[PDB]
Amino acid sequence: NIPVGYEVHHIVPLSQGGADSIKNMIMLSIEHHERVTEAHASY
Amino acid sequence: MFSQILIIKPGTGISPNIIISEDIFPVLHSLFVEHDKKFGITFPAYSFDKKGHLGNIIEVLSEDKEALASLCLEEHLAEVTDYVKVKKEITFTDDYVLFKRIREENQYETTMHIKKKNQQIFCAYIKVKSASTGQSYNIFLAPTDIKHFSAYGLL
Amino acid sequence: TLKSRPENLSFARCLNTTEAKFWQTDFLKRHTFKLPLLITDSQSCTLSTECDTLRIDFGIKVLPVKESMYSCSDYNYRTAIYQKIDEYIAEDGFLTLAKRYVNNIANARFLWRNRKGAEIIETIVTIEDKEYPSFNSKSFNLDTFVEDNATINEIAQQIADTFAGKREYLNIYVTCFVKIGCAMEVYPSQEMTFDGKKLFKFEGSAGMHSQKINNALRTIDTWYPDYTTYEFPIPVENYGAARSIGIPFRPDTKSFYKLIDRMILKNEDLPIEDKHYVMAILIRGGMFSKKQ
Amino acid sequence: KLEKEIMDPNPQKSQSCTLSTECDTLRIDFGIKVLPVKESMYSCSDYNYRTAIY
Repeated sequence: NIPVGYEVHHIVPLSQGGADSIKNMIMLSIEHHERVTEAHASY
Repeated sequence: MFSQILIIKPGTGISPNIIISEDIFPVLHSLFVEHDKKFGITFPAYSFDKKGHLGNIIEVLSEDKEALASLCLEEHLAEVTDYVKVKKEITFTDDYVLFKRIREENQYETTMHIKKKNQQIFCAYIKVKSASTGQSYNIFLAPTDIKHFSAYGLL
Repeated sequence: TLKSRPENLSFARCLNTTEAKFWQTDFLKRHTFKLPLLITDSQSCTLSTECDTLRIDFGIKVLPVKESMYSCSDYNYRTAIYQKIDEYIAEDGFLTLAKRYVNNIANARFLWRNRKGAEIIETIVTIEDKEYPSFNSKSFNLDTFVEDNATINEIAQQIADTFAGKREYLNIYVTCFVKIGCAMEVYPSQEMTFDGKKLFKFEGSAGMHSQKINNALRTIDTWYPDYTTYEFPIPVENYGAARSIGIPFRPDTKSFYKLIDRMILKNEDLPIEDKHYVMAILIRGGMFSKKQ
Repeated sequence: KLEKEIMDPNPQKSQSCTLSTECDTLRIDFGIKVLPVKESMYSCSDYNYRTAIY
């Protein structure tokens, strides 16, 4: 099961160029995933 | 084995959870050590499991139709008469749901695996300050059917 | 004669509330003594040891309802609103709504979480120079509406005359005293951080927003389709939304948007129950305009 | 759209202006400069039209 409190994060975004591959994913916490998906929002 | 009607009124400013957790539940804590054998605690309308309020009516049931008069909740909750209204009646109550104290694990530092199990309970959360040492944390509830409460009113 | 609302229909408030400022008081020495209740850094705002009472000072501005419509792109719609309001001025002189507003002063619902935990809460209402007799708020319940009390009827008749047009302005100044005890919390109003619970600070003190206090006076609605099932006053919103629960009391047929379109467009006399709600949305204000 | 929005709140940024507790009046200070009407034609591409207006 996907660990509760963690989302697969495509390290390089799948909008700003990235591969749907085992390399381009790290199972970060939902807090830090929200931080990173907001940091890349403001670029 | 009957029950009394305690309604937390809808509206009133202050939320129902705060009113229960600040007025009614310490009164129950200080009035079930007198009761020895706890009498009972059913919240009708515990709602669903994705979400879920404890409700708007708390029905305290007992294992006797006379012990309800002994811990006279009426006139002990006359300071919340604009918030909680105590009807004066009792009808034989096995047509309820028992309530349990799912524990909710502790924090990481208290001593990963925390949040795996912590994500179940943390979704009723009636707060309790301690008559003892003092550290305060919500106690959590559930619907269960085991029939014949021990400490606060849970099984 | 009409077929739509205009593209610019805005109303202005007829019941303007000040912001609240808090104080620390001692109930025996209360009419001669007033210290501030600065905010103590989350944010807690707890009274000092000596004082026991919380002075809540705020005022209300009362304006006419006819002279309170900013934009109306069609004169037919303006004439229709003015005639409908002349009907309510005829039937009942905004007396029911006025008594209900003075009751939510009398019940002290402007104290939201400050009401519980006090033996005595008195509320003095001053109009001009006449200090009207004090109000025992811990005798009124927040689900009932007294119509027999005489100070309430006097204040409501002046509010009614002003809301009609027999008076221009009625400046009502209301002070309250809350004996919540000593070293206990006072719970002021919370600011909306957009970026911790930083609370309100008005002039180097603590207090509540005017928006909250005016919600508290607006809890006068007992006309919803479901007053039997649920029996509590709801703040009078358009799509009537008690946020104590999640139940849309007026979700469609008895919403203001589909009520004002049946007293003016498909011109239909309505019962007096919903008429109070329409001319109590017209006291709250809002832009009630249609696209096209 | 009403079905899933009616019980959704609406945070809104705004600004307002209120007096203090110790003050009861608003003081407005403004000035007006009055100028002649004939001496107030910035441009006219026909002197006959300027003469007609004068």
